[PDB]
Amino acid sequence: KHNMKAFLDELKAENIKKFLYNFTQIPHLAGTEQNFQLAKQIQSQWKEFGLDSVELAHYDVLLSYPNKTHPNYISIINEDGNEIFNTSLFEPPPPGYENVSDIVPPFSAFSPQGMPEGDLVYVNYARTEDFFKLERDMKINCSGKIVIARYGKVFRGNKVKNAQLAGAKGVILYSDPADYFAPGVKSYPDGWNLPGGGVQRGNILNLNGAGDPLTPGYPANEYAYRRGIAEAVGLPSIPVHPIGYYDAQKLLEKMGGSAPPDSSWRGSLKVPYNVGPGFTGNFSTQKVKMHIHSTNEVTRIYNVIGTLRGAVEPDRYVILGGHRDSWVFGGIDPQSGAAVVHEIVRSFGTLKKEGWRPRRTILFASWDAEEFGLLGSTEWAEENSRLLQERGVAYINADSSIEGNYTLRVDCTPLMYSLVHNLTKELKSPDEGFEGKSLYESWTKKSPSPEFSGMPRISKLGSGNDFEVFFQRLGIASGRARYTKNWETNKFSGYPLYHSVYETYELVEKFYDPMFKYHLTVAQVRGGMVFELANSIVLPFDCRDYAVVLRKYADKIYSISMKHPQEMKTYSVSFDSLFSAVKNFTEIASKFSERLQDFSNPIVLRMMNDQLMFLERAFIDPLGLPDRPFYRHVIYAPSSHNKYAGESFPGIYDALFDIESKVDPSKAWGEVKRQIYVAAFTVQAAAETLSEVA
Amino acid sequence: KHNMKAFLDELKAENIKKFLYNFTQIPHLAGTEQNFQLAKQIQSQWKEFGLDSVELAHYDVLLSYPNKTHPNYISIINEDGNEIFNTSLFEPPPPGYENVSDIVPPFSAFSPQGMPEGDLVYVNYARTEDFFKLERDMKINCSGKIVIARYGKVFRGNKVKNAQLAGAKGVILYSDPADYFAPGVKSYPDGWNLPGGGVQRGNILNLNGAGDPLTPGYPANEYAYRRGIAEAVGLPSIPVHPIGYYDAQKLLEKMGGSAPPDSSWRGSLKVPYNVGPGFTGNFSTQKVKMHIHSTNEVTRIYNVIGTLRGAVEPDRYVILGGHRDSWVFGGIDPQSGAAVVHEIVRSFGTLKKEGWRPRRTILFASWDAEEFGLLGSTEWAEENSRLLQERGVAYINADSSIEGNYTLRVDCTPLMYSLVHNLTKELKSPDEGFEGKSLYESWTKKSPSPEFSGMPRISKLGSGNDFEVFFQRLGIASGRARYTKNWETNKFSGYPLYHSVYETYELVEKFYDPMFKYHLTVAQVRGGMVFELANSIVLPFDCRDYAVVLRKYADKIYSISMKHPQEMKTYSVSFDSLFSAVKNFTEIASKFSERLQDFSNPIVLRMMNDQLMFLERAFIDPLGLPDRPFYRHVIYAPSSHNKYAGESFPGIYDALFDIESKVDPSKAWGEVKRQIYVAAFTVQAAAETLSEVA
Ligand SMILES: *[C@@H]1O[C@H](CO)[C@@H](O[C@@H]2O[C@H](CO)[C@@H](O[C@@H]3O[C@H](CO)[C@@H](O)[C@H](O[C@H]4O[C@H](CO)[C@@H](O)[C@H](O)[C@@H]4O)[C@@H]3O)[C@H](O)[C@H]2NC(C)=O)[C@H](O)[C@H]1NC(C)=O
Ligand SMILES: *[C@@H]1O[C@H](CO)[C@@H](O[C@@H]2O[C@H](CO)[C@@H](O[C@@H]3O[C@H](CO)[C@@H](O)[C@H](O[C@H]4O[C@H](CO)[C@@H](O)[C@H](O)[C@@H]4O)[C@@H]3O)[C@H](O)[C@H]2NC(C)=O)[C@H](O)[C@H]1NC(C)=O
Ligand SMILES: O=C(O)CC[C@H](NC(=O)N[C@@H](CCCC(=O)Nc1ccc(F)nc1)C(=O)O)C(=O)O
Ligand SMILES: O=C(O)CC[C@H](NC(=O)N[C@@H](CCCC(=O)Nc1ccc(F)nc1)C(=O)O)C(=O)O
Ligand SMILES: *[C@@H]1O[C@H](CO)[C@@H](O[C@@H]2O[C@H](CO)[C@@H](O)[C@H](O)[C@H]2NC(C)=O)[C@H](O)[C@H]1NC(C)=O
Ligand SMILES: *[C@@H]1O[C@H](CO)[C@@H](O[C@@H]2O[C@H](CO)[C@@H](O)[C@H](O)[C@H]2NC(C)=O)[C@H](O)[C@H]1NC(C)=O
Ligand SMILES: *[C@@H]1O[C@H](CO)[C@@H](O[C@@H]2O[C@H](CO)[C@@H](O)[C@H](O)[C@H]2NC(C)=O)[C@H](O)[C@H]1NC(C)=O
Ligand SMILES: *[C@@H]1O[C@H](CO)[C@@H](O[C@@H]2O[C@H](CO)[C@@H](O)[C@H](O)[C@H]2NC(C)=O)[C@H](O)[C@H]1NC(C)=O
Ligand SMILES: *[C@@H]1O[C@H](CO)[C@@H](O)[C@H](O)[C@H]1NC(C)=O
Ligand SMILES: *[C@@H]1O[C@H](CO)[C@@H](O)[C@H](O)[C@H]1NC(C)=O
Ligand SMILES: *[C@@H]1O[C@H](CO)[C@@H](O)[C@H](O)[C@H]1NC(C)=O
Ligand SMILES: *[C@@H]1O[C@H](CO)[C@@H](O)[C@H](O)[C@H]1NC(C)=O
Ligand SMILES: *[C@@H]1O[C@H](CO)[C@@H](O)[C@H](O)[C@H]1NC(C)=O
Ligand SMILES: *[C@@H]1O[C@H](CO)[C@@H](O)[C@H](O)[C@H]1NC(C)=O
Ligand SMILES: *[C@@H]1O[C@H](CO)[C@@H](O)[C@H](O)[C@H]1NC(C)=O
Ligand SMILES: *[C@@H]1O[C@H](CO)[C@@H](O)[C@H](O)[C@H]1NC(C)=O
Ligand SMILES: [Ca+2]
Ligand SMILES: [Ca+2]
Ligand SMILES: [Cl-]
Ligand SMILES: [Cl-]
Ligand SMILES: [Cl-]
Ligand SMILES: [Cl-]
Ligand SMILES: [Zn+2]
Ligand SMILES: [Zn+2]
Ligand SMILES: [Zn+2]
Ligand SMILES: [Zn+2]
Repeated sequence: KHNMKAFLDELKAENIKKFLYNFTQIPHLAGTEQNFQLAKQIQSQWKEFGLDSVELAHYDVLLSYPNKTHPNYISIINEDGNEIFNTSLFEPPPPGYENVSDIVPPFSAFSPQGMPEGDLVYVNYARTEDFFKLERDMKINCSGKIVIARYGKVFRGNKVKNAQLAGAKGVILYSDPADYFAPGVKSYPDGWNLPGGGVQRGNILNLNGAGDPLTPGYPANEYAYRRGIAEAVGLPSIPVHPIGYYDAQKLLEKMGGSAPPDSSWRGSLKVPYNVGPGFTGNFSTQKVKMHIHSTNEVTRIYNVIGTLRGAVEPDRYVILGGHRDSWVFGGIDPQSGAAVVHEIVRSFGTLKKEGWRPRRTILFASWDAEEFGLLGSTEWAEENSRLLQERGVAYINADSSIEGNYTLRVDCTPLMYSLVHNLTKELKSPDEGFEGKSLYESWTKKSPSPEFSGMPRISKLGSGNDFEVFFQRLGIASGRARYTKNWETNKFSGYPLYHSVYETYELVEKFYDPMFKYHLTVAQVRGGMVFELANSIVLPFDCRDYAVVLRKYADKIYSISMKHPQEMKTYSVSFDSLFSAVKNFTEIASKFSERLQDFSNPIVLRMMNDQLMFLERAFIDPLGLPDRPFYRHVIYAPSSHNKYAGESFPGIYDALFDIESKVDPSKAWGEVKRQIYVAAFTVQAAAETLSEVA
Repeated sequence: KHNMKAFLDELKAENIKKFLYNFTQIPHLAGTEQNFQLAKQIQSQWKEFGLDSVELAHYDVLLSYPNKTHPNYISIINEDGNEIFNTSLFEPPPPGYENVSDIVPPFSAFSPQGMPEGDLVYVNYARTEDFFKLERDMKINCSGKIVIARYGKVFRGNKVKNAQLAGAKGVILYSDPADYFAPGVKSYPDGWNLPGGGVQRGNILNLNGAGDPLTPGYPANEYAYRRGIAEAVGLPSIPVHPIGYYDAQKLLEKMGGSAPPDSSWRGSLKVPYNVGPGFTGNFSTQKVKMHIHSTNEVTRIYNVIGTLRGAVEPDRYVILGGHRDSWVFGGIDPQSGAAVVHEIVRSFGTLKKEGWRPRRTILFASWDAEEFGLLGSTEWAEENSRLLQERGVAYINADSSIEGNYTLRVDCTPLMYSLVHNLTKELKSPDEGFEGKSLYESWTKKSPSPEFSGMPRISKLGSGNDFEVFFQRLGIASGRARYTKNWETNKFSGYPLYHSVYETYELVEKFYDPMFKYHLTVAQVRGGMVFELANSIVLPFDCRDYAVVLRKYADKIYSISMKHPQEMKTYSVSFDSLFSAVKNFTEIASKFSERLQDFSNPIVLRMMNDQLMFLERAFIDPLGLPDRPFYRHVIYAPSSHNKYAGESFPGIYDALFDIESKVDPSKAWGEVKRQIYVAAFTVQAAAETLSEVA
């Protein structure tokens, strides 16, 4: 039989291991020759594996690179302008790789050039509320200061935007051991911790879904018209640079001015964590100077696009996509995910060669330049937008397969909750102590739902990965899954060696997954979800699950508003229309489910499968959210304060945020009411797509 | 047999006549009780005629009305402030109607209130090029003047916008006999001409597709959030009022200052047509004073929505829509069209009762408040946007069935050209001298195509009617058809009695169509087009016709650019990408047509019917055109200078218009190139929706 079980059994741990080793011996930075060569290897192998067609799709996009002969660094300088302390020019390379060339040194992609000099202010994680504490309560003015902030909690791009709007003239980012050094474990290469010389790379853009900074709305093809740099989307206006904790201790240990406001501002180094501004009396005439000479450059990138044509609905598309570009070797991010995708293509190709074909079309993607702002996925989607919105069933992401070895993590649309519950009950737990049990049972036990006893936690989608264009711009049902840690020690960050030269094959094979059994389980989850979406006669979405979370999100946003009872009275602020819409959605979804259970007729089928496919699409507003025209989904957007986190009823949440500080309350409460109207209307209009059609 | 011929034969001239008489005995102004009563009569009769369901859909929208106890008028005033001349307060009512109440007096809907006094400037038709002549060549400054302009050539809304941007402080509109009095024919009631006391009503908004001024993007339902008047879309900022030619002769005959620049500025009255400013020496101290006291008011409106459910594809919608609201009796506009729709519902209902059903769903609409800015259609479409864009096959408009008795007029998407050719070859000509010939033969003979010998003229869609939201916002294939005049005498205007109290049942029965045979022919064209769209197994669109007009539009816009050869060299302006895209569209459409001819398989069918339905949809850009976000179609928008006329490649046309006057040529030619890119990309993306799907 050619069924899901044949698909699942053909997947092997040992194949994933081999592919990961093959993908991680040299660096594969976006825009470099070595990343083009790997694209040409993936294309050739997906053809040999059996896919019907495999194409490169190339774009010319804005990327960012250090100057090889004029290196980036930071200094303490004295009254004479002598540089008495210099940060490192490179991470000490790991054992056996000390001769690999073309390792890009640590830098903040898209930093402007500059050499600003000034006094230091310490701003904790540089979150919105850190800057509120500094300015409103401690009365400390960051204007014309250089700010130093610790990585963690929120996306680094939001930190840079916050610092810019507080008047900073530069930003220094560092990895504190409190957030990237787990108690009791050793530093690479003898453990999975971050050493004092290790540094986190990453881009610092605020794109809000735009894609290539020069071509918002349209693909960066051969004849494209480009904005000038001055009108580019999302570039920072002050220089920025990342450092490790040995270097950071040298910048922090002389800090003066005010004491830290409380123990949530203190990391683990042996320094007071004074906020500043500037250094204590003996050193008060010394200063910090940045030297940044990175350049922005239009550079060609290459996506790989494989097609397995459907036997019955070739015009319905189920997409499995993840990126291939890495900061250096990409041992976890992204090659642990790309090796899993490779094995998934190989198993579907095995079945194809014995004569099987899925019911719907499957598209397989190896995205480029994800690390520089989700550019390869966003440009391809802009090119193919009309095809994706009338034919796109679902999108399953496939970046890192592990960030821990404790239990499963799923983030997805409510439409996939029931699918994920049923598949995981059918899979074996790889966990010690759960031999012979289901993945559902071990996951449910280690990560209980906050709401329903006997069910596992499934989170909302945020952003900071390649599903953003599919879900929050086009409104295609999306999900992601990987193995994760128990969020007990460093509960405010990813893994210690994230975006560092120490992220290697050896990191994974020695410390995360020596038997490759967590990788195999994640391949069965991603692959199994794609198999069902592409082969089930009725699409495996349950509209009633959307009805339940919409009631939760409405209770939550009403609760935030009800902290302001006097203003809700004065400006006649009512949530009645939103609760009415959610009630109608609940009742219409219930009746739709009954009909879906009673019906030999392929039109009624294809009509009802189209109602399921177009339900995620119904939550899209073609006018977008305020000042973020590429965030079009009215239920879910990335938090305005943290691109990694999801926010529910984002238009209303943002109208209410910090509303007590607004100068014209009548105007601000007017905009709350406008956002209530838009949300109620949109929920009611989505419910009506599930009514009988005529 | 239940086929198109049974449908067509059940239609009767005598039924249309009866319905027109029934719809035109009292006034049916939007927002009034009498228009609600007629909606309740239409709903009840469409039910009795057999439709499966018939509903009212109501909205609360901004309308505009004169003050009953404080009438609008204009004066000449002397140095003392004595009013020595007053314009009429009402049109002399026609024979037999001199006791009908509730006839709204002539007014410009949505005029602000005011009593400005000043000197007159005469501005011909108030077109863009009239104001260019005045300011650039004659050096006449309209700032702080009252302008008087003759109706004709362009939509009155564009005249008001042009006058406002030239600094006018009020606008007077009049009907000149040169444009509304046909040589050799008598004045109502002894002929179809406009008398000296007759006046054209109409709105003067610049909505650019928004719908209700207070609720752009969203339906004006019970809980809607409304903008304040100051942020409303499209309201004029200076007072405006319409007058007849007896009153106009009194305002024009004393005009002084410069002579008219040439004979295209002179109408037919016995006056010099001096441009001004102000009156000649004896009267040079007299002035013109307006008195305007109309008020804007949120008022309830009612659409009627009838449904005939499809037997095989109930989730595919073919819409027949026209408005019901009138300025006074609506003898031509709109009831000659609404009576035709009534008879069409009755014939489809006859077939339904003998047990027939169309293959696809048919939706029948009686729109409200079209006369106040296409408000009823636009609000319903905003409410139902998600349903219309995934399920909408086509939209057939149905306002006035006649504006003459000479030959047929069709304006439609290229996708319907072949459909219209084949149907008209099957219908009988009602024209004298063509007895026993086809409608195709008589139409082709009286209105030859400018391009192809042996074919009739079919025009592009413009705007100023209820198809605007369906076609230029949502991208649903649209068309319209009616009987028209030979454009020999008044070739720059509709019919003489347009929007006047003289537009009566008697106007039609005595002078336009005494046997109702032109009405019956227009019912067979509209009805026949709806029958085919709803019942043909393969949708009756030919993608190759789009390929041919796209080459025409590209040649045309290139020709406009090539008037500036030196700038095209200096800024590297190339149309190569657009011509490339059009070539690809031609070749892909040709191969698609072959496949559509070779294929027992309903999926391949439904896949190919969806490619045909979504092809018009592919021309939509979700970012809209510059500053006109509700004009989203990249091939067709309403002219920026005249809402009635269509423009092709509108983004490029507007970037090029008057470009030699722009101060920064580099920036202006940069925007031309951006628009070339958007058009090329969009044409290529539309072609690719017709490629094989996988
Ligand atoms: C959820 O689903 C229900 C459908 O079961 C839907 O109920 C609708 O509520 C609206 C109110 O928004 C009702 O609208 C009324 O329609 C009648 C005519 O049938 C009108 O007469 C009413 O207007 C008068 O009353 C108003 C209320 O005080 C006055 O302020 C106004 O000036 C008028 O005098 C009113 O427009 C509608 O009838 C029901 N539909 C039903 C019961 O079928 C509800 O709206 C849905 N929720 C959302 C968010 O859409
Ligand atoms: C109409 O249809 C045709 C398809 O039949 C389509 O042709 C495509 O044209 C583009 C040019 O826009 C070609 O793109 C090239 O791709 C190759 C790789 O296959 C690249 O090496 C090329 O880049 C180099 O050359 C450029 C040109 O001078 C340099 O400026 C550049 O820096 C690079 O060195 C280039 O990107 C593409 O191959 C064809 N596709 C084919 C033939 O299949 C055409 O684009 C369509 N028209 C529109 C408007 O879409
Ligand atoms: O430009 C972008 O949108 C993201 C590019 C890139 N994307 C990623 O690296 N994404 C990783 C992020 C993993 C690390 C992480 O989850 N950190 C984290 C920290 C705090 C918090 F609240 N949430 C997540 C992923 O999705 O697996 C980046 O974040 O620099
Ligand atoms: O608000 C709007 O968009 C239009 C509302 C209303 N619509 C109409 O009356 N439409 C008529 C217009 C018929 C008269 C006409 O065609 N005049 C005309 C004059 C000059 C020119 F170039 N084109 C058309 C129709 O489409 O049958 C109006 O124009 O005031
Ligand atoms: C990763 O695997 C690929 C595929 O096996 C290797 O590329 C092949 O190398 C052999 C020997 O040089 C050649 O015969 C083929 O032409 C290559 N095939 C391709 C590119 O598809 C590649 O060398 C391996 N890389 C590492 C680092 O082990
Ligand atoms: C997940 O599994 C459950 C339990 O088998 C499925 O729900 C059943 O579906 C069948 C067939 O439609 C019904 O007749 C049963 O009554 C359902 N049981 C229920 C709702 O408790 C559910 O549909 C599956 N979800 C998917 C495939 O998305
Ligand atoms: C137009 O036709 C309608 C329908 O025949 C007339 O309305 C009907 O009038 C009769 C007699 O008063 C009543 O019995 C019905 O209740 C009405 N039906 C409706 C409203 O559906 C209407 O009076 C005619 N109008 C004119 C001006 O002749
Ligand atoms: C309009 O009528 C023409 C002529 O009958 C149709 O074109 C023919 O269609 C048949 C059936 O598909 C083909 O086998 C013929 O070869 C076609 N003749 C041609 C193209 O000259 C045309 O399809 C009709 N248009 C419609 C229905 O939209
Ligand atoms: C890199 O740095 C040197 C200065 O030491 C400079 O001359 C060269 O132009 C730079 N390269 C760039 C900006 O790409
Ligand atoms: C830091 O680097 C600069 C430039 O290369 C140099 O002048 C200075 O001596 C260095 N300082 C130290 C302490 O190494
Ligand atoms: C912060 O500093 C600058 C002056 O250098 C000033 O423009 C800004 O208003 C200051 N804000 C304060 C002191 O709150
Ligand atoms: C792997 O699992 C063990 C068992 O709890 C744990 O102690 C170890 O820290 C895990 N490795 C990583 C990298 O989390
Ligand atoms: C109509 O006009 C009179 C003035 O003569 C005024 O009192 C009344 O308020 C007006 N009605 C309005 C503005 O609706
Ligand atoms: C015009 O109307 C005003 C106000 O009703 C009046 O004072 C004046 O006498 C009128 N003029 C003429 C010539 O009728
Ligand atoms: C038109 O008149 C006003 C002065 O009353 C002035 O502001 C404007 O610039 C003038 N334009 C001319 C004279 O060209
Ligand atoms: C009706 O047709 C006749 C025949 O040419 C024409 O002379 C007459 O003017 C027409 N009526 C109208 C209203 O155009
Ligand atoms: Ca782009
Ligand atoms: Ca609206
Ligand atoms: Cl992922
Ligand atoms: Cl992190
Ligand atoms: Cl019409
Ligand atoms: Cl007109
Ligand atoms: Zn990644
Ligand atoms: Zn990453
Ligand atoms: Zn009309
Ligand atoms: Zn009209």
